[PDB]
Amino acid sequence: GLFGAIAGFIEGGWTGMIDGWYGYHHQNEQGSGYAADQKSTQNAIDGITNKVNSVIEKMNTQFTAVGKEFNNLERRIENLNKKVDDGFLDIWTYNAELLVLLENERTLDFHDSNVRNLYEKVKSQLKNNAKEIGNGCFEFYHKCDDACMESVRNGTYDYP
Amino acid sequence: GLFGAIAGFIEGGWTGMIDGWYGYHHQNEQGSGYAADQKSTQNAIDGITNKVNSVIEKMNTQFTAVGKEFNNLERRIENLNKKVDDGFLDIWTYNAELLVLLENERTLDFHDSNVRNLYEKVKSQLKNNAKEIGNGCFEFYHKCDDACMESVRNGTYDYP
Amino acid sequence: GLFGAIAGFIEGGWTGMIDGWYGYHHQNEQGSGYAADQKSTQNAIDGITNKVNSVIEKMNTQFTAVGKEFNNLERRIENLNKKVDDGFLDIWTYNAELLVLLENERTLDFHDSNVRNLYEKVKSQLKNNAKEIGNGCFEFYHKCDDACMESVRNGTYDYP
Amino acid sequence: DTICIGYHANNSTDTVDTVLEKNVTVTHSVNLLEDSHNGKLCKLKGIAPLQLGKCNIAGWLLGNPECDLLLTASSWSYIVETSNSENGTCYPGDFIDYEELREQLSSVSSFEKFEIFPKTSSWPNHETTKGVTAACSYAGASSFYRNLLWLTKKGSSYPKLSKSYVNNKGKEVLVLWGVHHPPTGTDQQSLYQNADAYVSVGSSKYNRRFTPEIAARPKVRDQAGRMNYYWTLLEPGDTITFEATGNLIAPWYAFALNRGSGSGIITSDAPVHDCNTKCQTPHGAINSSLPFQNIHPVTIGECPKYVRSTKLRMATGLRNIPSR
Amino acid sequence: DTICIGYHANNSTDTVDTVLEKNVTVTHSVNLLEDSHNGKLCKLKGIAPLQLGKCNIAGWLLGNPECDLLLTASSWSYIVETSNSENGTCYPGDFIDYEELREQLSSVSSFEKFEIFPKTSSWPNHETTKGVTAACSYAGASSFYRNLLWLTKKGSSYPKLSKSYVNNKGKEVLVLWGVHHPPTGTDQQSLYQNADAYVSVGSSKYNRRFTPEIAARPKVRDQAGRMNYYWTLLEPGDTITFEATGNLIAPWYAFALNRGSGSGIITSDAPVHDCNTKCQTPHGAINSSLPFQNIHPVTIGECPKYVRSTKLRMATGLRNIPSR
Amino acid sequence: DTICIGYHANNSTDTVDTVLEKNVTVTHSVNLLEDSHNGKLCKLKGIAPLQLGKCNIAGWLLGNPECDLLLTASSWSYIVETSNSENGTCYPGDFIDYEELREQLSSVSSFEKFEIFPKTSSWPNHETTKGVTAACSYAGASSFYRNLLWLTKKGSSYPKLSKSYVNNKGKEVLVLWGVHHPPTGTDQQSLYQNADAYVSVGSSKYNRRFTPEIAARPKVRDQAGRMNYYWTLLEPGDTITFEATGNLIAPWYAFALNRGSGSGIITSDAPVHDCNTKCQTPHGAINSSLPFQNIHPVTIGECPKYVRSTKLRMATGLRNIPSR
Ligand SMILES: CC(=O)N[C@H]1[C@H](O[C@@H]2[C@@H](O)[C@H](O)O[C@H](CO)[C@@H]2O)O[C@H](CO)[C@@H](OC2O[C@H](CO[C@]3(C(=O)O)C[C@H](O)[C@@H](NC(C)=O)[C@H]([C@H](O)[C@H](O)CO)O3)[C@H](O)[C@H](O)[C@H]2O)[C@@H]1O
Ligand SMILES: CC(=O)N[C@@H]1[C@@H](O)[C@H](O)[C@@H](CO)O[C@H]1O
Ligand SMILES: CC(=O)N[C@@H]1[C@@H](O)[C@H](O)[C@@H](CO)O[C@H]1O
Ligand SMILES: CC(=O)N[C@@H]1[C@@H](O)[C@H](O)[C@@H](CO)O[C@H]1O
Ligand SMILES: CC(=O)N[C@@H]1[C@@H](O)[C@H](O)[C@@H](CO)O[C@H]1O
Ligand SMILES: CC(=O)N[C@@H]1[C@@H](O)[C@H](O)[C@@H](CO)O[C@H]1O
Ligand SMILES: CC(=O)N[C@@H]1[C@@H](O)[C@H](O)[C@@H](CO)O[C@H]1O
Ligand SMILES: CC(=O)N[C@@H]1[C@@H](O)[C@H](O)[C@@H](CO)O[C@H]1O
Ligand SMILES: CC(=O)N[C@@H]1[C@@H](O)[C@H](O)[C@@H](CO)O[C@H]1O
Ligand SMILES: CC(=O)N[C@@H]1[C@@H](O)[C@H](O)[C@@H](CO)O[C@H]1O
Ligand SMILES: CC(=O)N[C@@H]1[C@@H](O)[C@H](O)[C@@H](CO)O[C@H]1O
Ligand SMILES: CC(=O)N[C@@H]1[C@@H](O)[C@H](O)[C@@H](CO)O[C@H]1O
Repeated sequence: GLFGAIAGFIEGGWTGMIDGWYGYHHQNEQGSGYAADQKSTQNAIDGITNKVNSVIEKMNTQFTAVGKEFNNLERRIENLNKKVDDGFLDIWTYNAELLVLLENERTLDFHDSNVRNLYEKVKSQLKNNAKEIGNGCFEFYHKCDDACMESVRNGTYDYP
Repeated sequence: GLFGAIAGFIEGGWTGMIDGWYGYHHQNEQGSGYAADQKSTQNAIDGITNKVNSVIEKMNTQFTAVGKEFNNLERRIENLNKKVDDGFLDIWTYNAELLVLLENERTLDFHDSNVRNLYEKVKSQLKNNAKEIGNGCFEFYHKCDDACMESVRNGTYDYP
Repeated sequence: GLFGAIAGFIEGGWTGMIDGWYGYHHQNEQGSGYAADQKSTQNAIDGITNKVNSVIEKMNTQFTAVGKEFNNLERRIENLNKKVDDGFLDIWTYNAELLVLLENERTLDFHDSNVRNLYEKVKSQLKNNAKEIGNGCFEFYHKCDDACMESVRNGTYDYP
Repeated sequence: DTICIGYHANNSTDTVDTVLEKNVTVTHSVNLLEDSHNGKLCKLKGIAPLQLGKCNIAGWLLGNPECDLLLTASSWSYIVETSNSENGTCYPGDFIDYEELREQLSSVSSFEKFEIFPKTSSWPNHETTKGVTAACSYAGASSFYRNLLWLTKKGSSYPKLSKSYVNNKGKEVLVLWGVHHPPTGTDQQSLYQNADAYVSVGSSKYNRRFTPEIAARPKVRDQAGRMNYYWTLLEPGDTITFEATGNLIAPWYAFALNRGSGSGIITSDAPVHDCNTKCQTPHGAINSSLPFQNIHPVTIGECPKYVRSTKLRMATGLRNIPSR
Repeated sequence: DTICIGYHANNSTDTVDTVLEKNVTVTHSVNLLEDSHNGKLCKLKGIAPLQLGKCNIAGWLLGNPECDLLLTASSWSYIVETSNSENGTCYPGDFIDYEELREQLSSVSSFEKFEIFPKTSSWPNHETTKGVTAACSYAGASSFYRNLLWLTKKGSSYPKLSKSYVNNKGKEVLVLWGVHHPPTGTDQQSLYQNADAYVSVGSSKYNRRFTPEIAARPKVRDQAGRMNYYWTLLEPGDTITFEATGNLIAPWYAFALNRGSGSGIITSDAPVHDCNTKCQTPHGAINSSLPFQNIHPVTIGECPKYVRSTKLRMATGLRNIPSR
Repeated sequence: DTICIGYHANNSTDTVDTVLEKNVTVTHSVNLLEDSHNGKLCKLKGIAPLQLGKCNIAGWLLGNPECDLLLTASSWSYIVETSNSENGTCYPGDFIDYEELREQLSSVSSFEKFEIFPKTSSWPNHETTKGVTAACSYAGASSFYRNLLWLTKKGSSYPKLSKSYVNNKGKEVLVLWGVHHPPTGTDQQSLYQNADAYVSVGSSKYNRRFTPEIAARPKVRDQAGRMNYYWTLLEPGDTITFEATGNLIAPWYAFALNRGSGSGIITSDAPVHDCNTKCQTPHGAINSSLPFQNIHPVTIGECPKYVRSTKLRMATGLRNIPSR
């Protein structure tokens, strides 16, 4: 995507990871495993939730009202009414259709950004203690256990 | 731009490269040359095309209809009609004008993104076999021929 | 944000720096100090200014006009009028509300982008003469004076 | 050992359209478009619609002899008419400002039908029976409207009538009446005697006079005469005064009213139910909180914006790439 | 040995406006705004517009003596009037519900002018000649409307007339007629004898009566009298019945109709051509598939949204930096 | 030795809403929503509103005896009415096409009140005094409208009157008059003698006839009679001709006009001032150049789009994280 992470340098997703949207794999001497990054996943959810509520909540709900009834000598007003109704129809359709399209592009790019920022937040934490392989993987030089793994995904790690 | 690549760290464009939007130069012992990156250029074109079709196709084409005719004792309805027409006018102008502006900003940023992602896709392929000079150039440590050049722009290269 | 710089790897802002939006600290043997990056700060202001003028200037200002007056046997037209006015109201509210929201997200991301691009512009200038610490700080290996500092924030530096 | 950064994927097959790409599978999404209806005509704002069965607003107001069952109402949020709603103006003629009245009555609170000018009582000196017609026929026999009285002459003598009503209801009173225009001057006499008659209705805000438009016309429902119906809303405290020398289809029943804010009529064959809804369409109620619906442009209530879209699915999750 | 990443540039000078920056040169772009018209009044939906020349809808319908050429139509998609279209109601008076008629006739399918009440035949007992006037003058001489007949008295005697027509056309029949209101009671006699006349028109859904409004008024086209024109649409199978004792400007010609869905009238001096178009403006046709046009708010057809912009150019390529 | 990259922060507490996050503090912002009004009814386009005080458009036009002060106007951009503006049609009756007239007069350039048919002069052969009533009472005494003359019979004799006026003003002339409908045939005689009267008004584009609608009705302002008022716009060069045999409430004063483009009426109690504005609302003027306002939907002038928002604050600076 716009940030080239999702379907990018990290080619695929994990059906394995199910506690959140972004997270870490990790393969230790005491086993492999998936863990979601709770911080970013929540931030994302709060954002997407807010995004949806804006699009839904901001609509000034109509307040009763139909269309009208005209006799055979009221064709001109009848058609004015129709022009009004069709007018609103064309505007709402176009704006609805385009809004969703933009919002969507933005949303997917949002997620792409969150993945990339997570990758770079790990990269700049490990520095020269890990090797950048690819597909979002760091291989450690110092062989680190489940306690250290949790420091990394927890943001504490430490050892430039 | 937003990704700082076009008119950024890659200062200018190539009138030389004419098979696509993004691509590689390359200077070998067997000659200089331009080549477009087919993969990304197509991806981009399919995107921009879809973008343009959304903006044009989604418009719910009116379906016949004029303005109306009123006599000298129908000034109030005449003006209501005018209010309707002028109303639609202000809305369509404003939305048209701003839509194009946003779409345009997005589009140029899209291309900026695609250039950057191409640069970083090459960078993370060559690793310590090339030197990052600037203006989007890598200088090889291992002096590589037209066969290797094609592996790089082809995504195969290989030799961390 | 989308570029993970502001409130990101650069955790906070500087009340100290007051000549612009983005800029450099710097701690030399001849004193600490803040300096704004004039080039980018201006570019940004021209942009944000243009952004605001678009949103304000593009509005096709109404051109006189009220609502109308109907008697007790003109309820249907009265309500048509109301449907028109309420119709424009719902459209304008929704589009106003969402426009500002989008524009704002975009604007903050714009600033986030400008900060990141500035950081990376410095990073790829210092190369292996400085150490990437974090919080947007480079620590020099060659201990450089107020003359060199100005070459860096001026874009000249030089010494891969 | 080794740590990797990565993103969620799953068995989802939801697809959303983006501006650069159509049909993208995403891990999660929400729908913004309401495209399902209820199948039923529901209550609007706690209250139920008025149903008229085989009658339309005119027949029900005038008391067409076929609307003897729906003499049942008390307060409604909107009116429903059906495909099988043709019993209305049975004696051919024009109902004046009919669409307006239909508009006004579309919602109502306290609604009483009452006997304004009692039949056997109000009209001495005139012939209250024999005011019937094959056009408005009941159970085969000739009859008339239940709410209107066809006053004819009494032994070759139609004395100028002056009946008046005062509105002590503390609400509006809807009063209807008609004027009969015979086909030829010959019937004008056998019916109302006075060759040159007039009907005059007067209140505070209502002063119109009507006059017999005698002429030759095609027979509608085997009738060459015509009957124009007129209504008016009498304000609390006001007086309406009928003064006529013939051609008067006088009020017999009137209505008491508290008009509603502003509803409308919906024409549908869908069944009314005891259910509730904030948005009502002709095909059914729309349980709606989403911003857009593509079910019907005509509507009553707090309704999503009608749209011509098929799909307005908004991505919440990320691009779903299970690469299984 | 080296390799560089980079982007396309070219000789393009297209400029687009972005939100942060005005006037940016880009390598490629498309236009979203239609700002060019055709110059010609074109066919709408395969069919051509009705042209009326120097006559307006009224004159052409009534048969003003100047509209003897455009007695040529068969089906039209919309009507065109020009700056030089003033021949209409030549005898001064009001055309009732004129804008409405103009609206209804704006598109039509099968359109026949026919002779409803033949001149030398239908009106015995009355004077069919001498029903002419200098106001409606032809080739210098006094004449009248070609579609209407000015029935006057016959040897001081105007016997109540009762002429009726049945619609066996299987389509609507547009019937026009007029009622003459003389300037003074003196002319009312030399013209229609019966001092107290009336004209009455009746069908299934039409019952109006008209009465001579004798009064003193300024002379319009040197005429102190006035003539009100009336129309009506007779439904297939129906009967219309004219009954009058004077003042009747009877039908002579009527029209058969299939009314169109819903078009309009456009007033322009542009030349009609044999070309086709989905969007028609007053200045010319708009070959349009783009979402917006800035040529004219009033329009007929499937037309781009009218907009006040000058430029709606949308970038498709990238920032063009040829660096010369 | 170190150099650092970073961003501005400050003491700002401005907050804007973004799509992913509500209530974000930013260093700088602009407001896009006008939510403040002026408190005063201002000048629109250089010109001031017409004020009517305790009279409404009808009373001021007809010359209700209470509107003797506001006989002061010359040109106005729009009209203002207040809560205390009930002096209008004092003799009960209907003002024809009233809302339309109000609409037409909403803005005017050159406006002269003049004496069209002088009272002591134009009406010989008729009784010009005694045309007063307790309904339109002045200083306790019975009086009448200042611009209309109640012509009554002169010694049991009302000779057909034929007064005409030619428009040499080189602008439109608004002419009003009324027709009196007595309560009973008894008053029709003591007032206008001729039992069967008529009033007739005729110009180039205006020919209507009126006739006494005698009937029994409730008393409004202690009056059983009614008086319908009629107006018309006479074009420069035209002639209007009043011909009546009773029931005529003749013109005495008329108006000369250049009608305005298209304004409206605003009903407010706010004080008029000498200030200027491009956008006027009922509560006060709106100094407005911003695209949106949330002050009032009804408006007159070049006005921001009315909106139901509370806050439309647009971020210009960056996220303000002072890290103090
Ligand atoms: C007033 C009347 O009853 N007219 C009918 C007429 O009757 C005549 C008498 O008027 C006359 O002097 O003497 C002869 C006998 O020598 C008759 O009694 O007769 C004609 C011809 O048959 C009739 O015409 C037609 O009647 C149909 C309608 O008849 C009714 C109805 O069913 O609606 C009868 C009903 O009784 C009557 N209503 C009242 C209240 O007296 C109405 C009413 O007359 C009309 O509604 C008025 O417009 O008529 C129908 O019109 C049919 O097509 C036609 O042949 C006269 O109606
Ligand atoms: C969430 C939390 O409390 N963080 C701690 C972290 O500080 C610590 O480094 C690690 C043990 O290695 O365990 C984590 O759970
Ligand atoms: C698409 C294409 O050009 N195919 C080439 C292939 O023939 C070659 O073996 C390899 C590098 O040697 O790069 C591949 O992509
Ligand atoms: C009193 C009355 O009008 N009866 C008619 C009946 O004759 C008609 O054929 C039927 C068609 O539905 O509807 C009724 O209204
Ligand atoms: C009682 C009655 O009038 N029956 C009518 C019948 O004459 C007609 O065939 C049909 C046309 O609408 O409607 C029926 O109900
Ligand atoms: C009219 C105006 O504002 N000036 C524009 C300028 O913005 C633009 O850059 C240039 C094209 O290079 O064309 C000028 O006309
Ligand atoms: C008959 C008709 O309606 N045509 C009129 C003509 O009579 C008149 O003399 C002329 C003005 O000079 O304008 C024409 O259009
Ligand atoms: C709380 C705070 O620091 N605000 C001050 C403000 O009061 C003062 O007006 C200005 C000096 O001109 O500087 C601001 O930073
Ligand atoms: C400065 C200001 O507008 N106050 C806001 C308040 O309205 C809001 O509820 C809250 C959101 O967390 O943040 C405060 O700073
Ligand atoms: C003479 C006139 O029409 N003016 C009315 C007056 O009759 C009425 O008593 C009062 C209260 O409604 O308002 C006055 O201004
Ligand atoms: C006695 C009379 O004239 N009736 C009303 C009176 O109830 C009201 O208080 C007054 C206010 O000015 O206006 C009068 O028209
Ligand atoms: C809308 C607002 O409050 N802005 C004020 C306006 O009220 C005032 O009339 C004007 C001075 O003439 O200055 C503006 O800035």
